[PDB]
Amino acid sequence: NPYERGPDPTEDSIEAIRGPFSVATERVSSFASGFGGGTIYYPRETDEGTFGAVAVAPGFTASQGSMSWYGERVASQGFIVFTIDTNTRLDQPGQRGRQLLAALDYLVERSDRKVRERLDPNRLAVMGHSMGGGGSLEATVMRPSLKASIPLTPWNLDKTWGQVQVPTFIIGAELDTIAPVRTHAKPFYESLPSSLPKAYMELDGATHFAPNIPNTTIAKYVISWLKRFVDEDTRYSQFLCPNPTDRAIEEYRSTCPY
Ligand SMILES: [Ca+2]
Ligand SMILES: [Cl-]
Repeated sequence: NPYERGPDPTEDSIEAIRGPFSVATERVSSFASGFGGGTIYYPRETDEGTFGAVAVAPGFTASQGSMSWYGERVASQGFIVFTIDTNTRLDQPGQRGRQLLAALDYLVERSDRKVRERLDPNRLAVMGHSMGGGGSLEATVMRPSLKASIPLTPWNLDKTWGQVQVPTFIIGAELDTIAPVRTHAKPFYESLPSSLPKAYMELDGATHFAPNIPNTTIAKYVISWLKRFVDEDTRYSQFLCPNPTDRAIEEYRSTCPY
């Protein structure tokens, strides 16, 4: 597998705050067409080859600051990470899905050459918090060629996602009162096809804002999910299959094995 990057993982390496790659950033102006700009995090070393990318959307009334900590933590594992702002803070999930796609198109078509020369434009993923998690879902129905989708405590009025054909990893917060897992996260998960590579992880005790705070349980499995499906890196299957059972996890569902 020529998409493999970094040394073989271990239980400890997927929990590391700082991965094997050193990280740099490129700021993207608010004036970009199709989304509210953002920050591109990328691996600095080029000697292992190019990397896939993930665009990351904030939630309703939130800004890219709520999603900042994913930038270095994930990019240092060998990914290009793009934490974006939305056109307005009040944009709905659908718009966020569109804007996630414009952010990835920007990476591919117009980003600085330091980014573009490190990029594999065919290996792309979406991730989002809350309404941005809804956006992550929306994005995959808009662009089925995406490699992965990670909706974080997602929020969406549309509860059926039977048409999704992108490997989807949904993360819920047990006590989430803004996007209750019973009417968002779990209906979304159980609606994805049983034949789709997919997963639900519910964080014990967590509230809606758990994804905005550095969380080793979130990070380790977000990284595994992106490695396994953006890189097709089966070295990371061990952490995804069978169901992880960390003390921090209230519940986990999956269609293992992939
Ligand atoms: Ca704009
Ligand atoms: Cl909450």
